[PDB]
Amino acid sequence: KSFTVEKGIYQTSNFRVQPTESIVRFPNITNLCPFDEVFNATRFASVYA
Amino acid sequence: ENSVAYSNNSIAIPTNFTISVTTEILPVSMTKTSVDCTMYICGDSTECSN
Ligand SMILES: *[C@@H]1O[C@H](CO)[C@@H](O[C@@H]2O[C@H](CO)[C@@H](O)[C@H](O)[C@H]2NC(C)=O)[C@H](O)[C@H]1NC(C)=O
Ligand SMILES: *[C@@H]1O[C@H](CO)[C@@H](O)[C@H](O)[C@H]1NC(C)=O
Ligand SMILES: *[C@@H]1O[C@H](CO)[C@@H](O)[C@H](O)[C@H]1NC(C)=O
Repeated sequence: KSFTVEKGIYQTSNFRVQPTESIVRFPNITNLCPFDEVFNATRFASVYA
Repeated sequence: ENSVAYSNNSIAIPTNFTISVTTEILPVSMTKTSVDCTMYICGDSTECSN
Protein backbone atom coordinates (compact mmCIF):
# COMPACT_ATOMS: atom_id res chain seq x y z
CA LYS A 1 0.00 0.00 0.00
CA SER A 2 2.58 2.54 -1.18
CA PHE A 3 4.95 3.33 -4.04
CA THR A 4 8.39 2.96 -2.43
CA VAL A 5 9.84 -0.35 -1.22
CA GLU A 6 12.90 -0.54 1.03
CA LYS A 7 15.36 -3.41 0.82
CA GLY A 8 14.48 -6.61 2.64
CA ILE A 9 12.23 -9.63 2.21
CA TYR A 10 8.44 -9.61 1.97
CA GLN A 11 5.64 -12.19 1.81
CA THR A 12 2.94 -11.15 -0.65
CA SER A 13 0.64 -14.12 -1.21
CA ASN A 14 0.18 -17.81 -2.02
CA PHE A 15 -0.51 -18.87 -5.60
CA ARG A 16 -3.76 -20.76 -6.21
CA VAL A 17 -4.92 -22.31 -9.48
CA GLN A 18 -8.56 -21.53 -10.30
CA PRO A 19 -11.26 -23.99 -11.42
CA THR A 20 -12.39 -24.29 -15.03
CA GLU A 21 -15.13 -26.95 -15.40
CA SER A 22 -18.13 -28.21 -13.43
CA ILE A 23 -18.68 -31.95 -12.93
CA VAL A 24 -21.81 -33.68 -11.62
CA ARG A 25 -22.12 -37.44 -11.03
CA PHE A 26 -25.47 -39.05 -10.21
CA PRO A 27 -26.95 -42.57 -10.27
CA ASN A 28 -28.45 -43.95 -13.47
CA ILE A 29 -32.22 -44.32 -13.81
CA THR A 30 -34.55 -42.38 -16.14
CA ASN A 31 -38.10 -43.49 -15.28
CA LEU A 32 -41.07 -41.46 -14.03
CA CYS A 33 -43.41 -42.59 -11.27
CA PRO A 34 -46.75 -41.76 -9.54
CA PHE A 35 -45.52 -38.69 -7.61
CA ASP A 36 -48.10 -36.64 -9.52
CA GLU A 37 -50.56 -39.54 -9.34
CA VAL A 38 -50.13 -39.73 -5.56
CA PHE A 39 -50.79 -35.99 -5.57
CA ASN A 40 -53.67 -36.48 -8.03
CA ALA A 41 -55.18 -39.41 -6.12
CA THR A 42 -58.96 -39.57 -6.45
CA ARG A 43 -59.39 -40.38 -2.74
CA PHE A 44 -57.10 -39.33 0.11
CA ALA A 45 -56.73 -41.44 3.25
CA SER A 46 -56.46 -40.41 6.91
CA VAL A 47 -53.52 -40.27 9.31
CA TYR A 48 -54.46 -43.62 10.86
CA ALA A 49 -54.87 -44.90 7.29
CA GLU B 1 18.46 -31.28 62.31
CA ASN B 2 22.13 -30.44 62.94
CA SER B 3 22.76 -27.71 65.50
CA VAL B 4 26.12 -25.96 65.29
CA ALA B 5 28.21 -25.55 68.42
CA TYR B 6 29.14 -22.11 69.72
CA SER B 7 31.78 -20.79 72.10
CA ASN B 8 33.64 -17.62 72.96
CA ASN B 9 37.05 -18.71 71.66
CA SER B 10 36.60 -21.70 69.35
CA ILE B 11 36.85 -21.89 65.56
CA ALA B 12 36.94 -24.64 62.95
CA ILE B 13 39.28 -25.01 59.99
CA PRO B 14 39.30 -27.42 57.02
CA THR B 15 42.29 -29.58 56.14
CA ASN B 16 41.36 -31.15 52.78
CA PHE B 17 39.46 -30.27 49.62
CA THR B 18 37.74 -31.79 46.61
CA ILE B 19 36.49 -30.85 43.15
CA SER B 20 33.02 -31.42 41.71
CA VAL B 21 31.08 -30.72 38.51
CA THR B 22 27.52 -29.54 37.98
CA THR B 23 25.16 -29.12 35.01
CA GLU B 24 22.58 -26.54 34.01
CA ILE B 25 20.18 -26.22 31.06
CA LEU B 26 18.65 -23.13 29.45
CA PRO B 27 16.14 -22.67 26.60
CA VAL B 28 17.12 -20.14 23.96
CA SER B 29 14.40 -20.06 21.31
CA MET B 30 11.11 -21.51 20.08
CA THR B 31 9.78 -22.71 16.73
CA LYS B 32 8.73 -20.07 14.22
CA THR B 33 5.42 -20.22 12.37
CA SER B 34 3.46 -18.58 9.57
CA VAL B 35 -0.19 -18.33 8.56
CA ASP B 36 -2.11 -17.07 5.53
CA CYS B 37 -5.52 -15.78 6.56
CA THR B 38 -7.39 -16.30 3.29
CA MET B 39 -6.84 -20.07 3.09
CA TYR B 40 -7.81 -20.77 6.70
CA ILE B 41 -10.77 -18.40 6.96
CA CYS B 42 -12.40 -19.14 3.59
CA GLY B 43 -11.79 -22.22 1.45
CA ASP B 44 -13.01 -21.64 -2.10
CA SER B 45 -16.28 -19.67 -2.26
CA THR B 46 -15.88 -16.63 -4.50
CA GLU B 47 -18.71 -14.77 -2.77
CA CYS B 48 -17.00 -15.50 0.54
CA SER B 49 -13.78 -14.14 -0.97
CA ASN B 50 -15.52 -10.87 -1.87
C1 LIG C 1 42.30 -35.73 51.25
O1 LIG C 1 41.24 -36.50 50.70
C2 LIG C 1 41.66 -37.33 49.61
C3 LIG C 1 40.40 -37.97 49.05
O2 LIG C 1 39.42 -36.99 48.76
C4 LIG C 1 42.69 -38.35 50.09
O3 LIG C 1 43.18 -39.08 48.97
C5 LIG C 1 42.83 -40.47 49.10
O4 LIG C 1 43.56 -41.11 50.15
C6 LIG C 1 43.20 -42.49 50.33
C7 LIG C 1 43.98 -42.99 51.52
O5 LIG C 1 45.29 -43.40 51.15
C8 LIG C 1 43.50 -43.28 49.05
O6 LIG C 1 43.05 -44.62 49.21
C9 LIG C 1 42.80 -42.64 47.86
O7 LIG C 1 43.21 -43.29 46.65
C10 LIG C 1 43.14 -41.15 47.77
N1 LIG C 1 42.42 -40.52 46.68
C11 LIG C 1 42.87 -40.52 45.42
C12 LIG C 1 41.99 -39.83 44.42
O8 LIG C 1 43.92 -41.05 45.10
C13 LIG C 1 43.85 -37.64 50.76
O9 LIG C 1 44.72 -38.60 51.36
C14 LIG C 1 43.36 -36.66 51.83
N2 LIG C 1 44.47 -35.90 52.37
C15 LIG C 1 45.35 -36.41 53.24
C16 LIG C 1 46.44 -35.47 53.69
O10 LIG C 1 45.28 -37.56 53.63
C1 LIG D 1 -25.22 -47.75 -14.01
O1 LIG D 1 -23.85 -47.74 -14.40
C2 LIG D 1 -23.11 -48.83 -13.84
C3 LIG D 1 -21.68 -48.63 -14.26
O2 LIG D 1 -21.58 -48.47 -15.67
C4 LIG D 1 -23.68 -50.16 -14.34
O3 LIG D 1 -22.97 -51.24 -13.71
C5 LIG D 1 -25.16 -50.27 -14.03
O4 LIG D 1 -25.71 -51.43 -14.64
C6 LIG D 1 -25.90 -49.03 -14.53
N1 LIG D 1 -27.29 -49.07 -14.14
C7 LIG D 1 -28.30 -48.91 -15.01
C8 LIG D 1 -29.69 -48.99 -14.43
O5 LIG D 1 -28.10 -48.71 -16.20
C1 LIG E 1 31.75 -16.13 77.24
O1 LIG E 1 31.93 -14.75 77.55
C2 LIG E 1 30.83 -14.16 78.25
C3 LIG E 1 31.14 -12.69 78.40
O2 LIG E 1 31.62 -12.14 77.19
C4 LIG E 1 30.62 -14.87 79.58
O3 LIG E 1 29.47 -14.33 80.23
C5 LIG E 1 30.44 -16.37 79.37
O4 LIG E 1 30.40 -17.04 80.62
C6 LIG E 1 31.59 -16.93 78.53
N1 LIG E 1 31.39 -18.35 78.27
C7 LIG E 1 30.35 -18.85 77.60
C8 LIG E 1 30.33 -20.34 77.44
O5 LIG E 1 29.45 -18.14 77.14
